[PDB]
Amino acid sequence: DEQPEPRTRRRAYLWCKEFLPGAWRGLREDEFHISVIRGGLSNMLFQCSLPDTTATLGDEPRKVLLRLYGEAMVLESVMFAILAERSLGPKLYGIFPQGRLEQFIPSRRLDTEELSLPDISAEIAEKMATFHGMKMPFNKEPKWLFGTMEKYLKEVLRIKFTEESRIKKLHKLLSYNLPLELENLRSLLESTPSPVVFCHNDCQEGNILLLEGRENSEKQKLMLIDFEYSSYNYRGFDIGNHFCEWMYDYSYEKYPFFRANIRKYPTKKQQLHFISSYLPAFQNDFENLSTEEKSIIKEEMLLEVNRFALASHFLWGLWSIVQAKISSIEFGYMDYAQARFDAYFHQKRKLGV
Amino acid sequence: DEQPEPRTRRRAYLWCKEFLPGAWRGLREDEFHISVIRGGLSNMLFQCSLPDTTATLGDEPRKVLLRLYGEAMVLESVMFAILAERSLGPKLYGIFPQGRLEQFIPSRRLDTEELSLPDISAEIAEKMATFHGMKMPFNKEPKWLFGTMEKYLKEVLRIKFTEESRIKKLHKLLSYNLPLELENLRSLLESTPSPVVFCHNDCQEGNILLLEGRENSEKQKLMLIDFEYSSYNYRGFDIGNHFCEWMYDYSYEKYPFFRANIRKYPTKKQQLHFISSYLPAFQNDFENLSTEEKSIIKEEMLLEVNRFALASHFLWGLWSIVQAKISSIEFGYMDYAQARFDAYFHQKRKLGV
Ligand SMILES: CN(C)c1cc[n+](Cc2ccc(OCCOc3ccc(C[n+]4ccc(N(C)C)cc4)cc3)cc2)cc1
Ligand SMILES: CN(C)c1cc[n+](Cc2ccc(OCCOc3ccc(C[n+]4ccc(N(C)C)cc4)cc3)cc2)cc1
Repeated sequence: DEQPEPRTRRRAYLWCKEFLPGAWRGLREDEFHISVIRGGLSNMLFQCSLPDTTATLGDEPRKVLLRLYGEAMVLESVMFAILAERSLGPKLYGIFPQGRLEQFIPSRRLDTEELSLPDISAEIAEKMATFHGMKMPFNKEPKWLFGTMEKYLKEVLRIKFTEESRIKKLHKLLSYNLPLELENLRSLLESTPSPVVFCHNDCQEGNILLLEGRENSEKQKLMLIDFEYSSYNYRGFDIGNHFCEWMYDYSYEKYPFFRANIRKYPTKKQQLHFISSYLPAFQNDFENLSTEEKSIIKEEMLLEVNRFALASHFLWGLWSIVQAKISSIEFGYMDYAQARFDAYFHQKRKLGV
Repeated sequence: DEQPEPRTRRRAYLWCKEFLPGAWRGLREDEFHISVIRGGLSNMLFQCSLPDTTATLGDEPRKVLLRLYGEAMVLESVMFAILAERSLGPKLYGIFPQGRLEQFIPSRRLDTEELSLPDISAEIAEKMATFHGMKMPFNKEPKWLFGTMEKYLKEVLRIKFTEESRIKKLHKLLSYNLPLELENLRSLLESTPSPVVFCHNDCQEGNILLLEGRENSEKQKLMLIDFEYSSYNYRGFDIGNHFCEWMYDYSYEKYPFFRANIRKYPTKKQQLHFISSYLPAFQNDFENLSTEEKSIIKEEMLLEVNRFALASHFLWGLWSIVQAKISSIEFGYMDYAQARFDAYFHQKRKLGV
């Protein structure tokens, strides 16, 4: 168990002692347990717990997660609290300017290869449909997708890299005429109906918990977490983005720190499986429709999500160029951008668009 | 219906159109209805509605309340959202840097004279007991009461007024040796057990809605609102503060814009009525205790709340001196401070403390 810095141990102790009820309120510092889950300069994570020799007095948690950040803060905090109330996220035990105390959920993250297991995929779809029914106190105009793409496009155009390979790679990505391609994509998506729903916007394996002790259970073995990029957006984006994430493995241990495989995109059969779980979770009398009406709804959704998958590639390709300029994480951002653009044109070839 | 300024109408229209679903998303500006509920430079309130000629498409509200403000913002927003989720406050429809959109609750505020009606008092007690059971993600150390009193005491000591009557009045209030009196109060309250609960801290008639159409109902005719000063604090403060508010009427239409009457404090009989509704709402098997045990719990609570009532006087007396220095509202702050201190020493005489 990696121990935090002394300053961090002391602050964590104080936050626990003051924001948690019951035994925590009287806990001795020399009996406080803390270990690092994720280090870094931002969004550091720690597990904090009572000693085994201290009894619970009421319903207080014995262990919590501390997130340190290291207005978007109001929106994210409100969102987190609401999801907690609704039993769709970890409980919220404490909020303070430096961070928050969250329910500790014994789990691991999914690996990329697990996203295609039929029971896993079906549950993700159900979870996403549930998330998409959330009414949330946020702007409902679906400006997020193309607003963010336009923002990132204008930033990318102005980047001045100093390192040769990044200069070269950028020149290649910008050679596609990104302003025109963005508007070609806008025109396509303007003629692709997709309801506006509350989207996660990052439904990748690293944001999906496999709950400890539920690994052999039929259903209800996952939790979708890490909602910080959620917004009202087109349903098609969230689903298409998920499908895209089948192609990328971020656990690759050498440069560029990911692996990409175009052949791992879900087949239409796999997509139909996902869609067939999504739809009755999103409209519960769906099951009562005729076979033919279910069939047209599913076919329309296949086209919808595969078209919107293009926007996942375009948006996250542009994002990754911006990260190559601004990030402080070691990751092959330029190579990832090229993988996304390569997949964008591959999918465009496949769609006939 | 007082109309807002054109800029405000336009912003309100945009906030409604973008944060509310259904018919609002397509509403014409020339059919948007808005009127001012409360003006001012801070915390302005407006009612906003669909025209009667526009149909609801789903479950969207036809009318909302707009609050404009004109980190405490994170905490207050999180608190509001959580209370809304739990059905203890108005629903939260939109949050943005300038304000929020809230559920519109047809109602009026209570008048001071209504606080003593036995059914009203019993319901307030039930509502307060319910609020006091809230688990909330805020600091649980009860530093709020004396921390705030110390802050305000140090500020009051340093005030330099320029206007003669305020100079004179301040000299009189400070002549009591407020540092020593604060510590006398601390010593008394240190020997008065009172559980730490989530307190409203401002349970006055102006924060209690009488729900339209429930005015002749037995129960469930009120809503406690305006939670912005809530904090974990001693239960005794919230109850004692409420009792204090029986003495003050803030609707008096001439200077000093309140009336005070020491004889309107609840009698012990009235207090027992309030307590007898509070306790089974706060500990639901209370009713199953013996008569003698119920009797000792009630007697202990009478002493607890009447002692803590002293802290309502002291704290809000100090607050009102600070407002005489910093406020921009026309209100007889110095006279109100003197009324609170007069009541502090009256209650101390009555208690024998
Ligand atoms: C903003 N948003 C909602 C997005 C943005 C981007 N994407 C696509 C995307 C998703 C995950 C993603 O990276 C996931 C994290 O992967 C990491 C990989 C490596 C590292 C660092 N690293 C370097 C070296 C190393 N070794 C020593 C082996 C281990 C880890 C950190 C994170 C990158 C792009 C989706 C949504
Ligand atoms: C911070 N906190 C939780 C507190 C602070 C103080 N107190 C005690 C207190 C409560 C209410 C209170 O004032 C309530 C509002 O009363 C007003 C009265 C008059 C006005 C302004 N005014 C002036 C002139 C006028 N006429 C033209 C007749 C009408 C209104 C505004 C508000 C003053 C002290 C409790 C809790």
